[PDB]
Amino acid sequence: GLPTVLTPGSEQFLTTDDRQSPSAMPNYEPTPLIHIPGEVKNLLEIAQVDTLIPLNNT
Amino acid sequence: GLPTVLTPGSEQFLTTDDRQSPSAMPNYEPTPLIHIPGEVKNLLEIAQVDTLIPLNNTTNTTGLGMYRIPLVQNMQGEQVFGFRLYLGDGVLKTTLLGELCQYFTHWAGSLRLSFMYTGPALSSAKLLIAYTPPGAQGPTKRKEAMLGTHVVWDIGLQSTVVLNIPWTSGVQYRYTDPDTYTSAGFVSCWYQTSLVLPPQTQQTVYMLGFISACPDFKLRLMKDTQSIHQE
Amino acid sequence: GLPTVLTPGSEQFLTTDDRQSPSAMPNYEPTPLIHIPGEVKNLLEIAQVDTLIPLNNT
Amino acid sequence: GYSDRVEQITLGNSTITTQEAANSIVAYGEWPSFLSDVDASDVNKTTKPDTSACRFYTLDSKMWTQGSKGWCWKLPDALKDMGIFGQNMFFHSQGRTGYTIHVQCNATKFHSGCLLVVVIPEHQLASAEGGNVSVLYDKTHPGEKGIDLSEADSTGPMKDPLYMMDGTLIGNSLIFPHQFINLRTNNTATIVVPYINSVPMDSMTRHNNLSLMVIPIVDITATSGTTPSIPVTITIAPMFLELSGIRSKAVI
Amino acid sequence: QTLASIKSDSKHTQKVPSLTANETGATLPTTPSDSVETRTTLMHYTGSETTLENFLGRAACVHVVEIVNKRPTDTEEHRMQLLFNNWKINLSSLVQLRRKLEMFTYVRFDSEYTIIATSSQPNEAKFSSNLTIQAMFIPPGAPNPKKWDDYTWQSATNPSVFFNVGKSARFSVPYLGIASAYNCFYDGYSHDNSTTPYGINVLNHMGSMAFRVVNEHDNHTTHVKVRVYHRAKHIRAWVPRAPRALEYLHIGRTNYKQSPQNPIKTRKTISTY
Amino acid sequence: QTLASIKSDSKHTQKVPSLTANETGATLPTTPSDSVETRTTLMHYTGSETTLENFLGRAACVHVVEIVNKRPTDTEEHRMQLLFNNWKINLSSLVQLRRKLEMFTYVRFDSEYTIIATSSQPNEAKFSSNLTIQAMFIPPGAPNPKKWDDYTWQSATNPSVFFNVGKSARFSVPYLGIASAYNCFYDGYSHDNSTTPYGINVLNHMGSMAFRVVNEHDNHTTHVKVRVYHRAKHIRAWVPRAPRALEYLHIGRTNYKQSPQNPIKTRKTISTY
Amino acid sequence: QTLASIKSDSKHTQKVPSLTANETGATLPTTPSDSVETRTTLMHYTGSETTLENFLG
Amino acid sequence: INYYKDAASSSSAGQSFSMDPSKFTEPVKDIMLKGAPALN
Amino acid sequence: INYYKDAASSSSAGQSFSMDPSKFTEPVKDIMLKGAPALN
Amino acid sequence: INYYKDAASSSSAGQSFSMDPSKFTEPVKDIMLKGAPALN
Repeated sequence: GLPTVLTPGSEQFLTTDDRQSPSAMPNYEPTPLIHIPGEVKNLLEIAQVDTLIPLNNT
Repeated sequence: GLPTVLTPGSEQFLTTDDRQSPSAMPNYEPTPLIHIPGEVKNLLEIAQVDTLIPLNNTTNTTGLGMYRIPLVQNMQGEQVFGFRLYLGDGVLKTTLLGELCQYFTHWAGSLRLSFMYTGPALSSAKLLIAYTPPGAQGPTKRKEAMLGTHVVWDIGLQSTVVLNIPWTSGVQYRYTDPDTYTSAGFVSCWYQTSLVLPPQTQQTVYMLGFISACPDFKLRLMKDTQSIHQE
Repeated sequence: GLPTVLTPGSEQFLTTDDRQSPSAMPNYEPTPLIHIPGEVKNLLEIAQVDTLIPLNNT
Repeated sequence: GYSDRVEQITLGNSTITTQEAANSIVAYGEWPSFLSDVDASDVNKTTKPDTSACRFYTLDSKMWTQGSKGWCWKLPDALKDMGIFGQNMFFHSQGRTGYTIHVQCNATKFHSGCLLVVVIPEHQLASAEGGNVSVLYDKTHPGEKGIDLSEADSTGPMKDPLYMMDGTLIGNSLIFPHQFINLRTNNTATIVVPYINSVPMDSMTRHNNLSLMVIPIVDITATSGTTPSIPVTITIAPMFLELSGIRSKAVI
Repeated sequence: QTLASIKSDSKHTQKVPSLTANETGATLPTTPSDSVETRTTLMHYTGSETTLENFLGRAACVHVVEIVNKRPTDTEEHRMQLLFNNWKINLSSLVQLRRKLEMFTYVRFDSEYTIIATSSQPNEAKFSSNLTIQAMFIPPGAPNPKKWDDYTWQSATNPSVFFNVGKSARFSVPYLGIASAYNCFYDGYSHDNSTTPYGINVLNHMGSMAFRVVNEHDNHTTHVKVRVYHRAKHIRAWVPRAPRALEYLHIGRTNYKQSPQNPIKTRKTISTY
Repeated sequence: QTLASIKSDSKHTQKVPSLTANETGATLPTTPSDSVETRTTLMHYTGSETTLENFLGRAACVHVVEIVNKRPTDTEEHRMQLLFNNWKINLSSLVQLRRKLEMFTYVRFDSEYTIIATSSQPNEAKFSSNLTIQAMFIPPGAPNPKKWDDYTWQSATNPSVFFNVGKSARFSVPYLGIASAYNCFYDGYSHDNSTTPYGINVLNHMGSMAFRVVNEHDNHTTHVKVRVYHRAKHIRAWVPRAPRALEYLHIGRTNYKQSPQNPIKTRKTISTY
Repeated sequence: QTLASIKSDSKHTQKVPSLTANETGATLPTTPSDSVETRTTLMHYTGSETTLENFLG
Repeated sequence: INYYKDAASSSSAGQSFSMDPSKFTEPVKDIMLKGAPALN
Repeated sequence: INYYKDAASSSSAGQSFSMDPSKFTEPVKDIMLKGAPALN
Repeated sequence: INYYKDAASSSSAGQSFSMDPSKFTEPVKDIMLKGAPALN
């Protein structure tokens, strides 16, 4: 039994964290991905598309 | 003492997890394994074995009657049978394939049906076996049935016909459980010609229906069946 | 602090387990072992020695 | 040339000849064979009666008529009175064997109907009484008589063939080694079964290994005339009989 | 990857894969390409989900017992009053698991157990108590405790587990034989006698597991339920068999109701879709 | 690193990047260097924060259920009385998440769930209790428990999770399809029928998750709320779309109020700063 | 692995492993092959369970 | 990666196998789907 | 670094990609910002 | 694999030994199961 020390934050839930976790569905094989047009990688790709300004919001 | 951090899920019990654990019986030596016939590696190996379809599950049908599909005399263009194709339900609910599939949420891949004619060697008939893909109802007439996937079966020397039902789907997987969206369509059988028995012979003859998975059959996600209960 | 996950069985006491544990007596030096006749390694060594059967247990 | 439907089986000093047969089945894809030196746990040199036991024995034929529910035989029990094989079962502590099973049922081209022949390993039977009632030795060991599913017995096993005496639907029994006798074509079924157990060798008397069931899935019928009656004959032989532990003949 | 289907065009031939004889007992493999024209396409599938290992490798509740923290009563055995509660091991108790196992005639695996205890206090208890629960494995032939505090609980040789309520224990148990595989069914008797019990109960000698609340009596009764879960590992099975259709009645028996409900639902006609 | 801007001096030319035609549907890229003189300068930025993965990769509350520890009442189903509470899975319930997902037409990801339970005792309870909570995943077609202690809870094949109040559970769920991506919208029906339901509810067959207090009835009622959080992993999405402006009414529908409030705030004049 | 038993056929000899004298205090090892005919077979066993270490451990 | 010595303590590895349905679908002696008559 | 075998159990790695806004900003067939008239 | 320095802190390894029953079954001076008479 390796000696260990717990630190502050043990058992906290942090919504922005990223950790590995057990799968609830062992050996599951996901549906193959087919080519779908319009793939997005970054929101900034979208941000560069012109949209209308409701300027005359009087 | 190595600093560590616990994460959410610590000390949870997950029934689908896989971890190592201490043995309760240190240095135990298990009985040697001897060769035993019939080893199984995958359920899909079993799914490919034909079993009978209780197709004639009509009201007041009893015993083995459910596994006998009647064919009779001078019927022409008439329907022999038909059913909506469900995997975890309908007439296939209690088949081997069915019961295996009741343990899975999703299913894809082709199915096989086959029929064994058990009538007199001197008899003959031609049957149309047809499959109607989703997006239509019925068929109610042979003229409709013939527009789907079908085979004409020459009930001659060989007693058995096999119909491979193709994966006619725009969806990669269907649900095992009844579902309108992913329904699999219908299966039907019609008298292509008619049942012909020797002169002066009048009787019902039967055929047996079978079902098995095709080699391309797939099952995707395990779940509990609805076919058992307990008090 | 290395992220860790506890599993079922944490802090259980299992009488058949085998783990390392801290010594209560650091740097202790045990009495030297001298040759003692009759060393036993396996119970099966003993099992092979004849003993009397109380057969006439009437 | 040769046709699959015509076959000769020679075993010991007995033969079977068929002209209308389906290709025989070797259960689970494996032939019967002798216990190897890495399977055995029994230090006693085994006995291999060979020909003296490994020959075909025929069980008293039963009649197949309309309304028949089918029949069941247990192995090795069915052969307990069969000459040497029979005697060897009682003089040995344990034994091991596969079988060749032939179900014969003759008919004309004016007959129809279909038998399902299934060999079920470890077919633990349900009692006719249900509840927590066990089945008595006497009713699981009928020998040659077999179990007639058509005959009522309040102390026997469940008889309704829809479930193969175990709460499991017959439709799915085809998972087991099986063959049909469709009077339309073949008039006989042949199944070869290797020894199947969790134990290398076992008692030949306190336990059955195989349960042979023959069920009229489609009732026998003729194109004309009165209810037909066709005998069903079953012929069974030990394949590789290996015996051990000679002792005073068991008495039961 | 492998193909699910291989492109195939219209045929006019002498070879007819669509005709056979099921009388042979064969279920010769056929493909859609044998009945219809087809496009070439990939499986995109391994069958991992359907492996025997994954099927029987999910934990399932096996058994639930109840033990209490209570002042012993002079007039009752410590089993009559649930101070101690010895479960005879049998995976057939909670039938969902039973069916999954009964699908095979012979099954071999190592077991993994998880034991979870939960307390309750239906009485006027003034406080909760995280009771320590002991589980003890009692192999066949081993002493069976008579008292909640009997000498047997020393567990000198018996495997034992200690855990608290709210916590769980987990441990592995290697295949216990004695045969090369566990029997799901047994078409036989313990011996050659007319009155001998019939069926798998003859072979089921896995011993029993005794549960105890370790803590001494508090000032109120506490009820603890212990749930035992089982997961198989390194699973091998032989001779598959058809799954049971009818409701189970009793452990180790294949018995069913004298007038069972037909598993098959009916419809007005064979022609009804 | 890369430049945000490249030094550019006054121009007098025939090339005019400042004039175009939006009628083409193009949004041809232009830079400050096209309108004004500029200094050369670095981005000092990767866009990591704006990746789809980071955007949809933060956990969000999906659903909250309530279950209680209470003595069953003969007159009510164990769903009427909250001994058991089966959530139909749908990320659309708590609309902040919904919008983030609706921004794409098709979305594919693995899920990570975190389940947190908290108890309360509004009654005269004499003590707290760290109840064990069970969650069970019930795929479409799987048995739906009728009783808090039904056989279905054996979880023979259903994934299940056990954790205590005050603790949390976490697990991953792989992309469940059945298609190659989840649909956020569905402009269609389950089938060709005038009365068939319209919209994504047609495709949302992710099953349900059942919650239960495992513990037997105590001497008082305990209320447990279970909060389910979801985080997407390995996220891919296709066909971005404009975010919803109006308040949502119901799950799976794009419906809005018959007389909605205009999302756009107004001002006295177009000339008001 | 090692053998539990070695194939042995009927004997007719002068050597008699079946006769001894326990008066000597010896418990000379004998095998089934000394009393009966036997089949060759493996132990499939190490004795790990019976080690002193596991017994008192 | 293994922390215990008993085999029983190991994880449920982890080795897939090819399928062999012929044991259950084609136990029949000397046949093949050649498109040839099953019984001749 | 990975403790589980299912892909789903892995962390949300972790590979950035270059941007490709042309799918949404320049779907227009055969054009370029040459400073040339958009319609001629 | 060892986390402590005292030998006592080590796990109960782990080294099997061959059997030597002769200490208890054949302490008798100069004999052997030759099938020869035990006393002559």
